[PDB]
This record gives sequence, structure tokens and C-alpha cells, in this order.
Amino acid sequence: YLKSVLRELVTYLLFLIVLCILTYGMMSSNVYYYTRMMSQLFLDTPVSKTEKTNFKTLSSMEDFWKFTEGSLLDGLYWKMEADNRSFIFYENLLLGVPRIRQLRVRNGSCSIPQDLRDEIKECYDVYSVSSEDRAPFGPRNGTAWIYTSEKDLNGSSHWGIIATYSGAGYYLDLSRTREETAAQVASLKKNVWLDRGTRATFIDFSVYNANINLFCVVRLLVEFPATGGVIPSWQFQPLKLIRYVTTFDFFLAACEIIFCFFIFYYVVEEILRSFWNCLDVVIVVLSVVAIGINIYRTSNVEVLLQFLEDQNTFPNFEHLAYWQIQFNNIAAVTVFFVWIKLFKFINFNRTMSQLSTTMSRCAKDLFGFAIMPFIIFLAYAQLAYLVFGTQVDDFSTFQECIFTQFRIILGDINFAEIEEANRVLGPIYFTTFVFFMFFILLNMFLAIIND
Amino acid sequence: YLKSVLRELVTYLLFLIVLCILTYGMMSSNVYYYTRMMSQLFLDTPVSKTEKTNFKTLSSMEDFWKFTEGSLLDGLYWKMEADNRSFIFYENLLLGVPRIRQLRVRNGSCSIPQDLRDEIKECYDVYSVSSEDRAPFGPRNGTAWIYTSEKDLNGSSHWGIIATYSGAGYYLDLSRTREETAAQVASLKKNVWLDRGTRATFIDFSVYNANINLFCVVRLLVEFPATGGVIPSWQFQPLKLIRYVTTFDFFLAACEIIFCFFIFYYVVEEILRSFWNCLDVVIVVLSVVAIGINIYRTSNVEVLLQFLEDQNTFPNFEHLAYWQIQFNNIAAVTVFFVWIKLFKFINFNRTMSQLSTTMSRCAKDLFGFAIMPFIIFLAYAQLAYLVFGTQVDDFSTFQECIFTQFRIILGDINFAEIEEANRVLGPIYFTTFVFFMFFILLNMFLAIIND
Amino acid sequence: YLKSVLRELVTYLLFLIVLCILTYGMMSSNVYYYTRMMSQLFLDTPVSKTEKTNFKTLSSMEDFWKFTEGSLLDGLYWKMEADNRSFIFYENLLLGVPRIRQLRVRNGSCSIPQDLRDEIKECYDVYSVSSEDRAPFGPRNGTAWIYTSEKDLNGSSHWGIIATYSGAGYYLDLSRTREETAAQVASLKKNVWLDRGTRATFIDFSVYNANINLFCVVRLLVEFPATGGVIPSWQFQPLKLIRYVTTFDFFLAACEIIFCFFIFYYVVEEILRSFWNCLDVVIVVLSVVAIGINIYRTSNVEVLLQFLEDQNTFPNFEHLAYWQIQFNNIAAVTVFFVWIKLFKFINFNRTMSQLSTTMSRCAKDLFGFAIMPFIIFLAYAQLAYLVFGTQVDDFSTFQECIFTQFRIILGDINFAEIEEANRVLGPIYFTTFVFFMFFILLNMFLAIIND
Amino acid sequence: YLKSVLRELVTYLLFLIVLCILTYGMMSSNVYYYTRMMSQLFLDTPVSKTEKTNFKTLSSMEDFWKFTEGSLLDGLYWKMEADNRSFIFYENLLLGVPRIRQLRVRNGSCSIPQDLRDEIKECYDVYSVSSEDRAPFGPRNGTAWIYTSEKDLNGSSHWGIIATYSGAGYYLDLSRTREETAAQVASLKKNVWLDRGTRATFIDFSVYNANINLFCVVRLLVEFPATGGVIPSWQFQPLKLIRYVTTFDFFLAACEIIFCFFIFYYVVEEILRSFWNCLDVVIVVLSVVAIGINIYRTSNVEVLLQFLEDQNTFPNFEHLAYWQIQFNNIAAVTVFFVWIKLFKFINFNRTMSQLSTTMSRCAKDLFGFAIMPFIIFLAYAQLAYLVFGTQVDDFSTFQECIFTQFRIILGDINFAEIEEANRVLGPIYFTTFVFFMFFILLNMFLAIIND
Ligand SMILES: *[C@@H]1O[C@H](CO)[C@@H](O)[C@H](O)[C@H]1NC(C)=O
Ligand SMILES: *[C@@H]1O[C@H](CO)[C@@H](O)[C@H](O)[C@H]1NC(C)=O
Ligand SMILES: *[C@@H]1O[C@H](CO)[C@@H](O)[C@H](O)[C@H]1NC(C)=O
Ligand SMILES: *[C@@H]1O[C@H](CO)[C@@H](O)[C@H](O)[C@H]1NC(C)=O
Ligand SMILES: *[C@@H]1O[C@H](CO)[C@@H](O)[C@H](O)[C@H]1NC(C)=O
Ligand SMILES: *[C@@H]1O[C@H](CO)[C@@H](O)[C@H](O)[C@H]1NC(C)=O
Ligand SMILES: *[C@@H]1O[C@H](CO)[C@@H](O)[C@H](O)[C@H]1NC(C)=O
Ligand SMILES: *[C@@H]1O[C@H](CO)[C@@H](O)[C@H](O)[C@H]1NC(C)=O
Ligand SMILES: *[C@@H]1O[C@H](CO)[C@@H](O)[C@H](O)[C@H]1NC(C)=O
Ligand SMILES: *[C@@H]1O[C@H](CO)[C@@H](O)[C@H](O)[C@H]1NC(C)=O
Ligand SMILES: *[C@@H]1O[C@H](CO)[C@@H](O)[C@H](O)[C@H]1NC(C)=O
Ligand SMILES: *[C@@H]1O[C@H](CO)[C@@H](O)[C@H](O)[C@H]1NC(C)=O
Repeated sequence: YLKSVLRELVTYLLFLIVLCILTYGMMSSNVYYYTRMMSQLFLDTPVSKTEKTNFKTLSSMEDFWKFTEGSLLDGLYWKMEADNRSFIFYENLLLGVPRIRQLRVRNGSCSIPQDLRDEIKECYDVYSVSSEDRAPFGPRNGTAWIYTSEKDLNGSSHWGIIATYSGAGYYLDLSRTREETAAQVASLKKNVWLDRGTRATFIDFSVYNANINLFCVVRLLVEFPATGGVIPSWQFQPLKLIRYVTTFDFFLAACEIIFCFFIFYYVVEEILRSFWNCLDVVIVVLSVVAIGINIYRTSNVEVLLQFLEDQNTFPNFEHLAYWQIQFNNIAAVTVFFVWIKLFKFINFNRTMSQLSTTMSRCAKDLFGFAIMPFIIFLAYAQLAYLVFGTQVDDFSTFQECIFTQFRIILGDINFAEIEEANRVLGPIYFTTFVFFMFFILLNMFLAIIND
Repeated sequence: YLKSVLRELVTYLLFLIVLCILTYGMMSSNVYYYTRMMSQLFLDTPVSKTEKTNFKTLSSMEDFWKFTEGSLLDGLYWKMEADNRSFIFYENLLLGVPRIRQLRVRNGSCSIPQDLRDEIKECYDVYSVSSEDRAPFGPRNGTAWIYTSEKDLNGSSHWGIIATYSGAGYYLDLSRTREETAAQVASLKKNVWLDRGTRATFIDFSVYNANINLFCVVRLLVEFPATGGVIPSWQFQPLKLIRYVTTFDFFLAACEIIFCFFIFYYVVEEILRSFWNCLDVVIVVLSVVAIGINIYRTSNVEVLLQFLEDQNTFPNFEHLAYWQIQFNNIAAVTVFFVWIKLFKFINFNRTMSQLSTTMSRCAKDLFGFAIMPFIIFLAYAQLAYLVFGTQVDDFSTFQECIFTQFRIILGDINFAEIEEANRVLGPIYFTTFVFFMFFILLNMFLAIIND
Repeated sequence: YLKSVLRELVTYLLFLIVLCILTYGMMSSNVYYYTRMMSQLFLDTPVSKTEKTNFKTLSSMEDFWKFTEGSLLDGLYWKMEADNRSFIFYENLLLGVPRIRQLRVRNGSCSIPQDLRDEIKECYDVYSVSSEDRAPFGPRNGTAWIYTSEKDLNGSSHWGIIATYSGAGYYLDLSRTREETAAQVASLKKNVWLDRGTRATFIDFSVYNANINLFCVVRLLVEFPATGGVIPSWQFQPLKLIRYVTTFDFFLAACEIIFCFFIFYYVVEEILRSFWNCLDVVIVVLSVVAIGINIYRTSNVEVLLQFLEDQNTFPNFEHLAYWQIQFNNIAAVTVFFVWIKLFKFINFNRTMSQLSTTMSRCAKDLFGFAIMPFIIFLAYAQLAYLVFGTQVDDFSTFQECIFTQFRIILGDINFAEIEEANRVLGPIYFTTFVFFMFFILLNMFLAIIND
Repeated sequence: YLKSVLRELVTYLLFLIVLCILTYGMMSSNVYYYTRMMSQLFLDTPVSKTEKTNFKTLSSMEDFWKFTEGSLLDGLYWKMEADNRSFIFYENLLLGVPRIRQLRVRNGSCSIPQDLRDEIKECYDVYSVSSEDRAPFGPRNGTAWIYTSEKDLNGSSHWGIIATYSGAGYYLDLSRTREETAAQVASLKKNVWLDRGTRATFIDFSVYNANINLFCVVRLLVEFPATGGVIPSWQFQPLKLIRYVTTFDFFLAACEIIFCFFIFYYVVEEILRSFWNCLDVVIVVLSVVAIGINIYRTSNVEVLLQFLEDQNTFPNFEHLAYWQIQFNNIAAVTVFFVWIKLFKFINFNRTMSQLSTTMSRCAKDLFGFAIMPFIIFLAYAQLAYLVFGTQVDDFSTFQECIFTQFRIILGDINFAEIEEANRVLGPIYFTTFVFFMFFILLNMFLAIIND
């Protein structure tokens, strides 16, 4: 039994570092600053030299146009090689051409209360597929004023903060040189390309680094709720498109192929309650998903080669970016669970044999104990979402309310804005919540001390 | 017994989601940003273009006048439809006309010490109903200089941060167009409409949004303590005045009527110690209060219809705003307790039968244990209020002192200003407090471990 | 026994609220903002209109002179009644005349290493009574350039942040009007009144409020370590000098006299281990000290009456301010202990009879348990003071190091500057400290669980 | 046995304060501000008068040159004695001459993917000893353009934040007067001395204070990752070079010599498991290392005397600085352990005899218990490093990830940027992590309660 356990043990052991190698391998070291520099160059810089606001600060259409005609242009251009080629920082190819896309909602999408109909001329509803405006508004001279479809326009429907956004919409592709772009943008500002009915806009472009080999894909996402104002959001994604430069990369490629053999091996083992079975399956399921993504999704790299043919177009990476994220997402989770699988054998046989007997024993009862606090914990969350959420960003969404309470329990708090929101309940809420939580838990010890 | 318990159970179950529907229904999703944009447009913007202060920063009369003649004007006007109609952000009707009101205290309200009487000419006491100045000061040409009564002037006495303020006072109603208003304001600054004896001022106006159907009521409240300086405060209240637009709204209306039947049903059940009885009554009491507010208070909507007749006046919503707050306040609390009522049945019968037996058992003793820390906890609070409260905002009020200590226990702290306040006791206070609290609790475990 | 205990009980009860009345009585409500406005007017305002620094920011002599010739002047003057009388905010008498005093250290106070003697001409040692420079430097035309003694110059030696400072030194008294003062200050800047050897400067003045009856005493304390630079510090003290205006004040006066009778009563009771005896004595001792301060120290009020004769001089309140602080300090502590005396009787007889038996029992052992962590806790404190304290303000002083660790345990942390200080030990220090502390305590439970 | 234990006890006792004296002695009091003033003068000041960025803010080459030609120059010069001698603050000798050094990487150090070779002309790899560029680029007129070796150029290879940096490189030594330096710097900017291939630059200079006797050594370290941008870092080190000024210093010198006798005494005692043996050895080992550093490393002081001959050169203290740090590092650790050695005797004999019996008993089992959380704690750390670390600075390095989680557990958190990084996993990560950690620990109590 021991040697058989030892075999599945050492097999697991090899499988460990192999994955650890891939992770450590597939992740370059200094990538962070590559983002941070990009981010600070765009997000963090004053909209205009005379302006005190960053991109994170944009409150208005005027704010937006300033930014577009502002640092964004200067952020995307340098002198400096073609000279149509502009190296960012001097170190970064601006890859292809940037693209701007917006969304628009129809006039009569909404309805005016009968009393104010004599007053109000028209309204514009919150964005929806139904409320989508496909009419060719404006001079209709270009894709800016001409509607297109996410089928026709290669792209993936994106999930925004207030709503999901279909890839389709009104878009425009920029120019190679800063001057030509400004000419385009000006017309887009001159003629009104941002009107009452424009809910969300996209600015997307890709950037390549030649020093280390990586691709920076940038999604600048600006929303315009029916309430007006501006909600800026951004995405900076590094990507490794070309897997082969160094032999070390080729060294990793063999590993992944070898890594596939392990999974192939474990899959057979899965054939036949149990908890660790329920645990082990999770590891395998995630594993398969990654590779499938890794191959028939990510290994495509068509758009690249397609872009490599003619580099004057827009190199849509949104999918490729989107997926490798999920890939990075999944793979990370696997490793996490991979470390967890360590316990069942090396610890249970000797060390935690005196623990698991207590651990798994109470683990059944722990379910019964933990029932009480959540309901209470959820109640405040629901309460706070009702009282607050019209006031404090932290309570804006019911989800974030839950998250906020953890920060509260851990001590991260903005108390002032709470008291500003409600001079009465908020303090009461804050106190009672914190108060009961301890008082609640202390009882649970006792019913645990029952044993 | 079980089926009878099952009936009161499923009955409770239906009553749950019905309320959940109403809450989820009566609360729109994106309302938060509607406030946030409004707030950031007023509270968060520089008083003047050359000025570095926000509305939250106002320290002086000069600060105030700048703000009034500053962003406030520009915040209330846009171009843009009448053109007397100015859409905020282009998306928001400025509803009716804004109104400014101030309070004033009589000359001899206070008394000078005999020694300095030769020095000081006059004083002005802290605001009170007695100290109220009803004399028609100044040119006496308008409501600005003419006192009016909260009976005559429709309004609700408001509860400020240092004091309650009667609705009566000296007020002025603005104009439709920004220019005419500035003319008014200038005269109010030219002639001195803010003098030694002006304790508190009000700026109130309402804003309607046509996209989603809502009303933003704004209370800008500025105080002037007898000590001078300025204490800014603000209120941004969304309101749903017209309950019927979508059929979904009509769907909710039937629910509330149906919802009333439940309460009517439970009221009869209340007829006849007990804790859960003491619990259940609370649910019912709050429930009734809400609906009464919901009907003969809020459903009035007279001022609206009154305003809808002639829109050039000031549409006082202060009550309507004030109440629906309380309504939102109460309803939220109900839901909270509604979730709590879950425990007594589903959990007690099976799961917490092994818990409630311990829970309710120690719940009696917990009262005896918890006595010790509060007295100690209160002592520091009272101590801190004596030592501090002349120094640190967090200790300014005895109430907030209590709240401050929680942040301290949870770790939210400004230590510097404390040490700045008192280089000696504060650190001692801070250390000892934190120190004993743990040391105190640890003992309480033992007397609990006694069982 | 019970009635006898009941008598000492109700006697204690009356004594409670009597003190509570005095405290609540002797403390006015809104005093806080009176300070806050004063503070924000001076500490918080830009040194110059073109300048971005506050008084808290001053790094240099130039910084200082700017401040003096800057906001300070404008902060002390308004238009506005005499007109030699300038009401601050229009609400506050500038009381008497402000005063500036500095300290100076002799040339050869220090000694140069023999190697650099050929290089360096002279040095100036850290401030000390020995290093004090009494020589009449400069043009010697005024108290600015003429040394005076704290005996001759009425004043109390003050305890600064790096050192205690004798009241004696070089001082100058300002003028009534802003213009005349600037003339003085300019000469003090024109001629060099701040030289290499000036360690510390004082700016002190008093301000009276006529609305509520109070006195604001302001100590602006600037230090110049031998290392150069500037360490600003400030003191804003409210004072109630005239105890009699309202009959309510007279109502309080009788109480304090009545309050004295209680102490007189308890003193006799003290005549005769015990803990509560050791407790009770503390209450009495502090009590006596307060009244003695209250009478033959504070009730003096001579300087006032002296100032009231001729108001053109400097009204030194430093003592009067200094003492009532200590008075407020002591009285607060008393109340704290007063609440503590509640336990021994009402709780011990019924409620905590089941607690004190455990409480006082383990209270002996708690001493033995708590020994271990302090030594460890102190060690890190001493360690951190060695590693840090040349880097992080929080560790600058060994005292503050201790305080810093509490914030760390409670979660208030600046981690960045720590890692900036030492990329190695700091993180190690931080981790290990936090780590052991929990690990340490958990053991202590067990030896407590021993019972 | 007791007297023998008493002898080793009192011997230890004397050894305690002797060290305490040395520490307290070897550390001057006010040193902190000496740094803080220096730091704030350089790190904290706007690059240019019109500029809003500090040295900590530098994002670019342009940023850098501005700083060099900016505050740095003004920070290093004052008027003021020679006049070639410029006293900083007027209180600080600029010691010798400052020095600037940079690093450079060869052209073909890296390799371009075959597809973009037609596009990209050249790349520059991340810094390495191999990638080092020793070619004499540029006009080759000076050490700026002429490569030198760390053998030839006296210096110690320094450990930077992204990489270790050999002392060798391209350097330049500044002038005595600000004007001459600017002439040098301009040429270095005029001609391009910062190119694509410059990874890291050094600015190093020393500053002496004559008031207290100390030396400030300044290392300004700027990095340029292959990704572009700028990573500023700084080091401000006080040093006591001349050990003899006051007799008190001579008093300390005898102590250290006497202090050596103790160690000499304890070394013999070490001759012969045990834990305290394992403890005691550590104390001795560290002790020896310090003195060896103290003598044949630090007591050298040659460069000083060498510099004292001719003061126009660059006084390299980098080693002397580097070592005394380690010295201060080690000595601090010793004291920490010195306090720890207290327990084994005074506490074990009487007080903790009732504790150590429990302490050391469970101390064996504690190892078994603590196994579970670390693996879990590490997992999140590894997970977070995979998910984050491309986004959040706090997760940038796997090491800092661990540190970040402590702040999270203690409550120090930036939640926003996390949610900004990943709208999904981050919140999930945050919640689950915090959630399990408590849930994990609670079980461990039970298996501990097993006893
Ligand atoms: C929107 O529809 C309303 C409804 O008749 C109409 O009055 C208004 O002119 C329309 N505006 C636009 C821009 O389509
Ligand atoms: C559409 O018409 C406008 C009106 O002159 C013109 O400025 C714009 O360039 C036209 N668009 C295109 C794509 O030609
Ligand atoms: C989508 O990709 C195809 C592939 O050649 C291309 O022809 C087409 O123009 C693309 N459509 C876009 C980018 O909207
Ligand atoms: C206020 O009353 C005092 C008391 O006589 C008087 O001297 C002063 O002129 C009055 N001022 C005003 C503005 O009423
Ligand atoms: C009151 O008189 C002043 C003095 O000219 C004048 O400016 C103001 O307009 C008058 N008020 C009204 C309401 O007419
Ligand atoms: C109060 O409301 C009534 C209702 O018509 C109106 O006539 C009156 O002018 C109002 N008073 C105010 C707004 O002061
Ligand atoms: C200080 O004393 C030194 C010692 O001789 C002397 O050289 C220097 O001139 C003196 N300076 C002043 C200002 O007294
Ligand atoms: C001292 O002499 C200077 C030199 O002119 C003069 O400016 C100053 O006013 C004099 N001081 C006094 C108090 O007269
Ligand atoms: C101290 O007070 C006495 C009291 O009259 C006064 O004569 C003297 O001038 C004062 N000395 C000062 C303020 O330096
Ligand atoms: C770098 O090497 C490449 C490879 O041939 C060459 O094309 C380029 O001109 C070189 N540039 C420099 C600055 O050495
Ligand atoms: C190297 O040549 C340049 C070109 O004129 C000159 O400016 C520079 O001063 C020279 N360097 C030295 C050290 O002479
Ligand atoms: C290293 O020190 C020696 C000692 O005299 C000196 O001659 C040489 O110039 C120094 N080299 C440097 C500072 O690069």
C-alpha cells in the first residue's frame, strides 16, 4: 500500500514542479513595470498641460474630447523612425493603428411621463440590445456615422461595468501619424460624434515591445450612463504572441507537451464518493480547459500573421487578449488547487493523522455552525445596499457591499462618507454590525466548545 | 404541529420574496451614479477656475460668495433649450427655480462681560429660537430682507449638524436664467446680506432626469458658528415621484396592495412572553408605519401637481424628500429583521437545535458578561471627549468619540493628530485603551469557560 | 451591612453626577470649531498666494520669513473697528499684541574635529542651557538683539519636541496694526535676526471671542535642529478666564464649592491593604490637586486684570493656559477613575459575584502570563528603533516606536517607507513581529486553559 | 547550583547594559531629522519651479534631465564660503565632489523575432554582465564615454531593485561650483549620454555636518527597464567616521574593548543539544562578525585620510557606508536576541516554571499545527502572484505578495486597484483568502483543545 501510495506520490511530485516550471516559465519577471509605465503614461497624466485632471478623472464629454485631443495623442506619438513608425518611450512599437468605437441608443427607446411631455422634447434610455441605435446618424460619410455589425466588424462583445456591450457599433480607425489623427478627431468633434444618445465608447490599440518580446493591448472604455457624466475604465493586457525565440522557450514547449501526458495519465485514473475525488476532478477539469484554450483558441495566432501581411490596419487582439486572460485565470487556480492536493497523503499518513481526525470530524459540524453568521452578515449587506448604494461608491453594487463589509471587519474603512451619507443609520449600522459580529462569533465557540 | 408550522412557514416564505420584489423593484439600479455625477459637479469642483478649493473647503463668507457666484452658477446652467430651460449635463432638467434662505440672530441675544464692554461694541449669540432675528434688516425691499414664517413659507424645520433650524427665515428665490440670478446674487453681495449675525444658510433646488424617471433634490446647507468660519454640508436626494410609467411599475403597485394583505393577515396573528413575540411585533410595527407614510404622507404628491400647473415657482420637495428617506430608512430595517425571522423555525427544528440550546442558554449570561467592557469602553469615550474634542474632529462630539474608538479597535486610526493634540495623554490614552480591551476580553472568556 | 453599603453607595451616586455636571458644565459644546477655524486659518493656509506650502510644511528660514510676512500677517488682521482693533473673522478680538521670541546658541559651544579645523570656520551645538547664547548679537538696538531672562521676562520654560526651552531668550513684541508689524518684521529680516545659531523661535498671542466667552491662546513653536531644516509645531488653547456671565455659571460655582465638601468628606474616610483602597486613594489624590490648581493657581487671573488696565502690552497667558490644560488633563482622568469605582459594589454584590471570583482570581496569574509578550514586544521596539529611527518618522523616537507597533498590530501601517528604509530587515521585521505576536499569544491561552 | 546560576546570571546582567550603553552610545539622538531634511530637500521637492513632480515621480529621460539640471543642482549649492565651499542649509559641507555613473547594454544583446526583423532595426536586452556594453560610445572624450572597470574604478557592486549592478560602468565626476557642473551636465544632455541602451544610472555624493559630527552619504539610483520608463530609488546614509571627539566617545571606546573581553569569555563557555545552546551560539556568532567588521573593515578609514589629503576628488564611502549598515543591521539583531536570553533563567526558575512546562511542551506540537496554514497561505501568495503582479505594485514581486497578504490580514488594503486589476478573481481572491484564514485557524484551536 505504501509503495503504491509512494508511486502516486512521486508521480504527483514530478507533476508539481513541471507545472511550476511552466508557470514560472510562462511568466516573465519584469512584465509589471511594462504595464505600469504604459498605465502611468496614459491614465496618470494631466489631460492638458493646463489641466489638473487625469484620465481617471473625466467627468464630461468636454473632459473626454480634451483627453482624446490631449495626452492620448502625445502618449501615442514620439520623435523619433519611418518616421511613420513611432516608438513609445522610444522602446515600444505602436502596433498597427488605433481604433475608436462608440455605442448609441435610439431616440424613442424610452418614454416620457405624460405630464412633462409638453416640456421635454425627447429622452434616451439606458443601453440595451433593443435600445441600440443602428440608424446612420450624422453626415453618414464614414464608419463613424455608419452602423456596423459585430459579425461584419471582427470583435467580441465586451462585458462593461454597468452593462455588457456588443462589439458592433459606430467605429473609426485612426491614422499612422499624430497629425492625420488629430484631423480625424477634430472633425469628429467639429461634427458632433458624441451626442445625447451615446452610452459607451471604446479606444483600443496594441503596442509591441522589442526588448523583451511582448504585446501590450490597450482597451480604453468610457461609459455614459443615462444620468450623464462619465465612468472611465481601462484595460492594459500584456501578451506573448510568438512562443519561440530562445531555446528556453523551446525547452518550455516540450514541457507543455510532456505536461499533457500527465493529464492524459490522470484522466484514466479518474475512472470508476469522495471529497478528494470531488477535489481531484476539479484539478483535471480545469486542466483540460486550459489546454483546449491553449491550442484551438490561442494557438490560432491568425490575426497576427494576417496583420503581419499588411500592418496598416487594426490588429484586433481582443479575443486573443480576452482568452489568455482566462487562460492565466484558470492556470493560476489550478496551481492553487495543485498545492492543496499535497495534504491528503504526506500530511495524513504521519503529521495530521492527529489533525485530520479532528479536522474532518468537525468539518461536518462547521457547516452547521457557520450557517448563523452568513444570514446575519448578508442581512447587513442587503440593509447597507438599501440605505447606502445611492451614496457611497463602496455600496453602489450589492456585490461590492459584501466586499465592503470585509474591509470593515478587517479595518479598512471610510467612515466619513458613511456618516455623510446618513447622519443616523450609518453610524448605527456601522456600530451594530461590528458589535454583533464579534458577539455572534463568541457564542459559536461555545457550541464548538461543546465537544 | 409540523404542517401548522409548515403553513406559517411557507406563508412567511411568500411574504419574504414579495417584500424582496418590492425592495428590488422600488430601487432602480444605476441611481448611484446619478447622485455621484451631481455631487462631483457641485461638491467636487474648484470654487473658481483660479481657485484650489472645493465646496467642501469653504472657510469664509468670501469663500461662500465665490462659490455662489462660482461653480454653482455654472453648475446650474448649460448651453443648450427654451433657452430658459437648461438641461444639466444636457441630460437633466433644472426643475423650477432654486431658492436661497438664511438665518439670523439678534444683536443683544448675548451679553458682554462687564470688563470688555468698553471695548466690544456688540456680540451675536449661538442660534436659537429665542436668539432668532425677525427684524427686517437692510433695505427691506424683498424676502431677502423681510422675515417670513415657516407657517407662511411652506417648509419643514430641518435638523442641522450643530443645531436644528426652523424653516422660517430670510429667503430669496432665484431666476430662470443664469444672468438674472447673478444680478440678484451680486446685489445680495453688494448690499450685505451676510452679516455678523447670520448663522446658517440654505440653498435648495430640485432636478429632474428624463432618461430614467427620477427627481434629484439638493439641499446645500452652510453654517456659521458664533466662532466664525464655515461648516459646509450637503444633501442629494433622488426621488421617484411618478410611480406609473412602465407596466412593471403597475406590476409593483398590485404587489404593494397584495403586500398590505399580508400585514393585515399578520396583525390578527399578533392577538393574545416572548422574545420572538417581542421580535415579531417589531416587524409589524415598522411595517404599518411605512405604509402610512407611503399613503397619507408620500402619496400626496400635491406640490408636484401644484408645481406642474406653474413651473416658474420653487417646487418645495423638502418634506417629500424627507419622508421617503425615512421610508427608505424604515423599509430597509424591516428587510433586515425579516431575514432574522428565518432562524426561529427552519434552523431551530433541525440544525441549530444543537445550537439554540447553547445559544439561548448563554444568551442570558452574555448580558452579565458584557456589562464590564461597556462601562470601561464608555469611560475612555468620556475621557477622550474631555481630553480631545477641542482638538480632533473625530472626538468633536461625544457621540462620534464612541464611533472613533471602534475605528481604533478595528484599526482605522489617525494617530498623528492625536499626538499633535496632546503629546502626553493621547499616546497614553491610545495605548492603555487598546491594551486593556484585549486584556479585558480575555478574562471574560474564562468566566465563560467556567461552563 | 447593606444599608451602610447603601449609604456609601448613594453618597457615591450623588458625587457622580455632581462631577458629571461640572465636567459637562465646565465644557462648552461648540468649542471645537472655534479651534478648528483658527487652526485652518493659520496652519492650513498657503504661505504665500503663489506658494503651495502650509505652515506645517516649512522647511527653511526662507520658508519661515515668508510665513511671517505671509498668511500670519493676513491671518492676524482684517478690515473692519478702532481701526486699531482687528476682529478675526470679524468675530474675534486679537487680544493685546503678539510676541516673537527666539533662542540662540553660542559660537564655540561645539568643537570641530582637528582634521577639518583648517576647513570649517565654526560650528553651533545643539541647544542646551550651557550652549545658550546670551551675548547681545547684532545692532543691539532692541530686545530682539538684547538678551533677557525668564525671571525678568515673565514666562514659563516650555517643553518642546526635541528639547525643553527656557522662557528666556531674544524676543520682540509686535504692533497693533499690520503695517507697523511688517515694518518691524522686515527689519528683522533685513538685519539678520535668524542666524546659524538660532535653534528655536516662538510666536505667541492670545485671541478673545465675544460671542461665546472664551480666550484662544496661540503658541507657534518653530525649531531649528543643529542639522538645519525646520520642525514646525503649534498650540491652540481655548481658555475660560471669566467664570461669571450667566447665572448658570453661578449655578456651577456653588456646585464646585459643594463638590469640595464631598472630597472633604471622603478624605476623612481614607483614615486607617487594599486594591480598592489603592484605587480610592488615587481618586482623592487627583481630586485635591485639581482644586489647588483651580484656586491658588488658576483663580489668580492677575495678568488679565493687569492686562485689562493697559491693553497695548503682551498678555502672557502661557502659565494660565499651561495649567488649565493640566487641570483639564487631571479632571478628565478623575472622571475615568470615577466610573471605575462603580464596579466594586453594585456589580460585586449580585452580577459579577460570579465574575470577580474568576476575575480577581486570574488577575493574580495574569501578571505572570503577560510577562512574556512585553519583553518580546519591547525587543522589536528596541530593534526597530535601532534599524529604523534614522529613516521613518514613526520610529524616530524610541517612545513612538512602541506606539508604532500598536498601529501595526491594529493594522495602521505605512509599509512602503519601511521597505524603502531597509529592503531587507524591515520586511523581515514586519513579518516576524506580526507572526510571533499571534503565535506567542496562542500559547498563553493554553497555560491559561491549564485552569 | 543557584550561586553558579547566579554568577552566569549577573555576568549576563553586566553584559546586558554594556551592550545597551554601546548601542545607546553609538546612536546619536537627533540623527533622524538630519536625514529627513536631506531627503525632503531632494526627494520631496518639485523637479522644476513650474513642475509638479518630485524625484520620486520621474517617469522619463526628460524627467531625469530636468531633475539633474533642476532641484538637484540647487539642492547641492547655496550662497554663502570659499566661495567654492557650499554649506547645505548653510549647516552642511558638501563633501568633496559628486559623481554620476551609468550603465549601458550592447546593441545585439537581444534578438528580434524573424517576422519583425524587417520592421525593427535593433533592440536592447535587460541588463546583465553579459549584456554589459563596454564599447566606448559617443565622442569618447571622457570617462562619460569611456568604459572603466570596478577594479580600476574603486567601488562595490551594488544590489538594485530589479538587478545587481557592478560598480564598473561609464561615470563622470562633477565640479566644485554649480555653474561648472551645469556646463558638464548640459554637454551630457547636449551630446546624448542617455540612450536606448542605458539601464541604470548612479548619482553619489557625501555630505558632512559640522554641528553634530556625522557624514551623510547619498546614493541616487535610477533604473531604466527594457520596457522604458524610470524607477527612482535613493539611499541616505549617516556615518560616524571620526570616533573620537568628546571624552564620552573615549568612554565608549574603552567599553567596546571591555565589551570584547565578554565575548572572549563566552566563547570559552561554548566549548563542549540544545535549544538554548542553539540560541546562545547565534548570539556569539553575530557578535564576532560585528567586531571583525568593526575593526579590519570599518576601522580602516583610509579613504577619509586619503580624501583629507586632497579634497577635490570623489570621496568614495560606498563600502564604508555599506558595511556600517550591515554592522548596524547585525548589532541590532544581537540586542534583540540578547533580550531573549533573559527568559531561560530568571523566568524559568520561578515565574514561567508553570509556563515553560506548557510552553516547551506544546512548542513541539505547534510545529505540527502550523504546517497547514502556511501551505494555504503560500498558495494564495503564489496565486495572487500569478493573477496579479502584472497589475498591482503590491503583487509585483512574489516576495512582496507574501508581505501584501499580511497587510491584508492586518487590514492594510488597497481594494480598489485590486478590483481594477481583475473585476472577478480579485474580489473572489480577497474574500476567500480572508474567509478561510479565520476558518482555518479556528479548527487549529480544536486540535489544540484536544489536550
Ligand atoms: C425624438 O422623438 C420625439 C418624439 O416625437 C421628437 O419630438 C424629437 O424631435 C425626436 N428627436 C430626435 C433627435 O430624433
Ligand atoms: C463628410 O462630410 C463632411 C462635410 O464637409 C466632411 O467634412 C467629411 O470629411 C466627410 N467625410 C468623409 C469620410 O469624407
Ligand atoms: C475581419 O478579418 C478578415 C480576415 O481577412 C478581414 O478581411 C476583414 O476586413 C476583417 N473585418 C474587420 C476587421 O472588421
Ligand atoms: C448692538 O447693541 C449694542 C448695545 O447697545 C449697540 O452698542 C450696538 O450699536 C448695536 N449694534 C447693532 C448693529 O445693532
Ligand atoms: C432695494 O433697494 C436697493 C437700493 O437701490 C435696490 O438696488 C434693490 O433693487 C431694491 N430691491 C428691490 C426688490 O427692488
Ligand atoms: C404654499 O403652497 C400654497 C399652495 O397653493 C401656495 O399658494 C403658497 O404660495 C405656498 N407658499 C410658499 C411656497 O411659501
Ligand atoms: C567662531 O569661533 C571661531 C573660532 O576661532 C572663529 O574662527 C569664528 O570667526 C567665530 N565666528 C563667530 C561668528 O563668532
Ligand atoms: C538699530 O539700528 C538699525 C540701523 O539703522 C535701525 O534700522 C533700527 O531701527 C535700530 N533699532 C531701533 C530699535 O531703533
Ligand atoms: C511682568 O509683570 C509685571 C507686572 O506688572 C510687569 O510690570 C512687567 O513688565 C512684566 N514683565 C514682562 C512682561 O516681561
Ligand atoms: C544594431 O544592430 C543592428 C543589427 O544589424 C543594426 O541594424 C543597427 O544599425 C545597430 N544599431 C546600433 C546603434 O548599433
Ligand atoms: C568632446 O568633444 C565635444 C565636441 O566638441 C566637446 O564638446 C567636449 O568638450 C569634448 N570632451 C572633452 C572632455 O574635452
Ligand atoms: C582608488 O584609490 C587610489 C588610492 O590612492 C587612487 O589612487 C585611485 O585614483 C582611486 N581610483 C578611483 C577613485 O577610481
